[PDB]
Amino acid sequence: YPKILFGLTLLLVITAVISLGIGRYSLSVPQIDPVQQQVIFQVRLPRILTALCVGAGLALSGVVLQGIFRNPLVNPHIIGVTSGSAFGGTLAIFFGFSLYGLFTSTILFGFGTLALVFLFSFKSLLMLILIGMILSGLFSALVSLLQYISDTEEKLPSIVFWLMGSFATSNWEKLLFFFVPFLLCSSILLSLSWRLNLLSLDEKEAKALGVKMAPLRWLVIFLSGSLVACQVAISGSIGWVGLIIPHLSRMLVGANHQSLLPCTMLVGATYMLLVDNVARSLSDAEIPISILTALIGAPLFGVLVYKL
Amino acid sequence: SYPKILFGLTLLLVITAVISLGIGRYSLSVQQQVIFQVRLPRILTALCVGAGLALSGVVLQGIFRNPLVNPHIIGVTSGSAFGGTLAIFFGFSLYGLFTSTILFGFGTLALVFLFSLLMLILIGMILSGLFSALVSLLQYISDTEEKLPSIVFWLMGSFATSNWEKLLFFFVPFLLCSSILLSLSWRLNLLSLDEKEAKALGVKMAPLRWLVIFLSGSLVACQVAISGSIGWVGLIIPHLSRMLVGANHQSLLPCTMLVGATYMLLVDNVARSLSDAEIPISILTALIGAPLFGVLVYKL
Amino acid sequence: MNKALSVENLGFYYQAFQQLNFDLNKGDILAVLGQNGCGKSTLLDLLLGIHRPIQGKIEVYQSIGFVPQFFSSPFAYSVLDIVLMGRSTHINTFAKPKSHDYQVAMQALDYLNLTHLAKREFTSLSGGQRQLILIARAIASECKLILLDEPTSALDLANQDIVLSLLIDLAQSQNMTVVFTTHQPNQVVAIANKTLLLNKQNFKFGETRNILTSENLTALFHLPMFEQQAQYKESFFTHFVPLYKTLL
Amino acid sequence: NKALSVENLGFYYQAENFLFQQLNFDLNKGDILAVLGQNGCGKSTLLDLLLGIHRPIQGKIEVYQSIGFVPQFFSSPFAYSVLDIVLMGRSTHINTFAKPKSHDYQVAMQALDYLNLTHLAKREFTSLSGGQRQLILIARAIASECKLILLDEPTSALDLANQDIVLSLLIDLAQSQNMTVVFTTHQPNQVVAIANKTLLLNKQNFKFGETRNILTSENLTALFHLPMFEQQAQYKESFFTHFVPLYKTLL
Repeated sequence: YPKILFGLTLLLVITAVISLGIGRYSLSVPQIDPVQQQVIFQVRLPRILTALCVGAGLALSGVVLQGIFRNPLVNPHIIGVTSGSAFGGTLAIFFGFSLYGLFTSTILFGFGTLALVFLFSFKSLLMLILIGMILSGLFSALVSLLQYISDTEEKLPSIVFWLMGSFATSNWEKLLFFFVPFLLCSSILLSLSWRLNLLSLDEKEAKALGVKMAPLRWLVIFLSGSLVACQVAISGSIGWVGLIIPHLSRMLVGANHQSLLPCTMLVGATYMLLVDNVARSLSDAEIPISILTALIGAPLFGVLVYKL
Repeated sequence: SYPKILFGLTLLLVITAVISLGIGRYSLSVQQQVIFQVRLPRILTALCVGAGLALSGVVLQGIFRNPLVNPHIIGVTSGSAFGGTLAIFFGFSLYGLFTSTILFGFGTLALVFLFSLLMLILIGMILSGLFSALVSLLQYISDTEEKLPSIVFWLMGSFATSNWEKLLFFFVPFLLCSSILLSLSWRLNLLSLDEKEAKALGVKMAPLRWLVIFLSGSLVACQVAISGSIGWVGLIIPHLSRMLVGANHQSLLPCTMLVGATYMLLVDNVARSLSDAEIPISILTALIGAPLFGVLVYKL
Repeated sequence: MNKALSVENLGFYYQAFQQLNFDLNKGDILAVLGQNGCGKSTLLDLLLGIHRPIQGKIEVYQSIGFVPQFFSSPFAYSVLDIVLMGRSTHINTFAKPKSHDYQVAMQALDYLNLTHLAKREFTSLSGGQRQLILIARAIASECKLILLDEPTSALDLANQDIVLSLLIDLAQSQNMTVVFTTHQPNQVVAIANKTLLLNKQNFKFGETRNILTSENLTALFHLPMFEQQAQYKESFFTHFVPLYKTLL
Repeated sequence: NKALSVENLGFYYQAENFLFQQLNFDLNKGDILAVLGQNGCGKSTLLDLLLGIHRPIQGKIEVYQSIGFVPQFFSSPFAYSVLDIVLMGRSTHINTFAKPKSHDYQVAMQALDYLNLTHLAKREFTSLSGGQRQLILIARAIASECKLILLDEPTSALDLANQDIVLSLLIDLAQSQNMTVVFTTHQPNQVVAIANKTLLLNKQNFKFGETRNILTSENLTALFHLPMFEQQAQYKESFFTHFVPLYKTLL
């Protein structure tokens, strides 16, 4: 086990360093100025760490949600928080809000969605999926409404491209904004590492074992949704991550969550970074990373399924 | 009584059609107003499209033995969306759009076929993902002043630009596909059987299943081709129809077509009456549809 | 001919029984006795033709009807909808059922005295009624050889009793041949004149009077099986009881 | 001393739409109670009530010993290992945000050892047979260190040899480890084999008491709606009783 974690936490660094060797004013042979040094500290490094934490975050969210719903085909989008956040950001863009206004709006409707799912939940697992499905429909329709009634000259293109998400405009201000919730949520979730195994228990056994299913599920849903809301706030809509990463991780360290969470976080971080510095390499222009996670993810998903 | 239900529904369909003439610029009484040559083709388009989407939904739910399935789990709507997007990007003609949409729609079916129940869903999920990625790409690498908004608004289904050309183009496949499915009405019940009984009952599951998949897929591709992406219809209508005439597909299909036609015309009228801004119908089927799905799941 | 089916040197595996031989005559009741996952289920698949035999061959001389243990559908089909599916081979691919099809389906319900359930939702029935309706579906298909997968396993005793009496009646007065899987030796005693003991190791075919013994069952079940002749008011019959250590 | 008490209990069972009333019975340490009934008779609700998932319409339930539960099956799309499943039984011995300690692994291991299944610890739960799976589920309840163990249909889906192992195990838990056992079943021979107390559930009606007082031809015949008769037998000098259902076709 430790041998696997140490290995994954190795690629993470190796790929991070190698990242410095891509783009304008980069490196080429230095196995680890004055311009290079500034490009690294103010531009490159910020994006590298942002991809790493966002990859770890979306993967984390995917794996814990898969445990809650006892289904490997679940992703951090079934609770409808991604659509809620997408709408929050879209709305902020539509009214020409400020950067901080976008963050608050994105998180506000992101948490707001979780709250709605909770309220309608109290007024089963399948039911949460249905409720979140309803909210996603509502939010994606409102998003469509806004872009339809928005100026096609400047307003529209902004809404459209933000919904694609990328790390092209990542900076130290955003990284630190997301990093706080990220470190918070990931810590609690990691401390509940073992208890997550109890999410697979059935009602009767859970009660006998003193497991408080309801409170536990919601604590995880909230932390899981908080990560995604904050992630969307600083990088837009990114998909096809939480689905395949936990699977690859279970191929490496097994099903016990106590070992799965840390492993999925590490594999997710490296995977996102690899994809992000491909969005740069691939072309002269910045292709939104959402296009790449889908073009890489989907086929990879097939390959992973193919090998039953 | 089954017959009574069908009459009531058909009547309601017509009442809805007339009330439809009392909305808009040159309405009717609650000669210079012969706009019925821009409206009638629209009433007819909404009816046929509603019926066709509902039909695809119910037959797919039968194939997958799941009531939460809709015409978009096989990936045909995504492929079609891409085909029509690829056409706008290259400024094809109206017919170039039709042929491209349909071509990629059919093609997606072929791929799902080649790559081969849960597996079909996973395959359709992959294809749906690639195509969405492609639509996003072409959308990102195009003029944001002419092509971008043109792609974006074609994608979100609408009856705004409905004319006899489109209607008659859709009606042919619509009538052809509906007829075959209706003649397989009772046989659809058999898709609910398990391997052993199917074998005993001499049912050729594979052939039948693919025939239905292609017919419902063809129906959607042609629908997208003339009205864009419209959702939240094939998912709720079969359930409502189910509450009316039951599970037997022989009577479920025609009821579903009638309920779907009237529902679409009904939603269109809500659109036209709420504003003259031509809000795309896809926005309304979701705003009305999602919560309606909720009340439905909340049961009766 | 008096034969209903015959199997010769049958051998099969899914990925990895062998030399299996037996034949049935019309009107016979065959019980394939065994425990879960020990072959009996796969045997039925072979008799239906769902899978090609790796070795040997199977010959069926009568129209076959099949009865699964359960019928699950999220759709609320009625009893009649379910029985009518049995008319499948009498209705062309693009045709609809005709009057005759409803008459035969109704005739099958009449025979089981379950006609009053015709408009009921299948899922609202008890397990016993559901099992009987699935037998009616096979009957409506007009098969002469009926194969049943664990027809009594999930039913309560009174319904198991109804099924057992029905199977013997199908064979004795409706000219049918019956093959059913089971793990209950006393039910084989009750209605089967022939039995096939299936183990993931070996097997034995023959008349029930010769094959159903404490020795064979003890060997088949891996637990001592007690055989006793029980009597019930002038009526005497053989009965087996598994000898659990705690029972002794 | 008392292990469990059920007084004037009344509850509804949706499935069969029937209301049970004034149910009474108590169990002491070391008792083995069999709840005999047929498919969907209220066993589900009964167990739910004993574990307190929900409150009953009338009556009270008091449990005096730590309670453990064993479902008939454990279904999970995840490749959990035997140890992973048993360890979950340490749930109440680990704090919410804590990790299991060496002691927790110790108890789980001795639970497996007690059942002679140590050589299964690393195996993938779903790769085991039905009998081993059921035994592993009893182990996880054991690792929880409960004194009152409730089992839902522990033998119904197992082959005969494994049902035998389970019956012997339950007797050993009650007689040697002073545990109290409650299991559901539809098999009267298994009831006379190991249960000193039995509860018969028949359409809103029931009967509780000493097994020999309850397991009679008359009570079973009324419960099964088929004639059932007690039969005596002797196998190699060992006397025993069992019950035989009288199928019309046996005649």
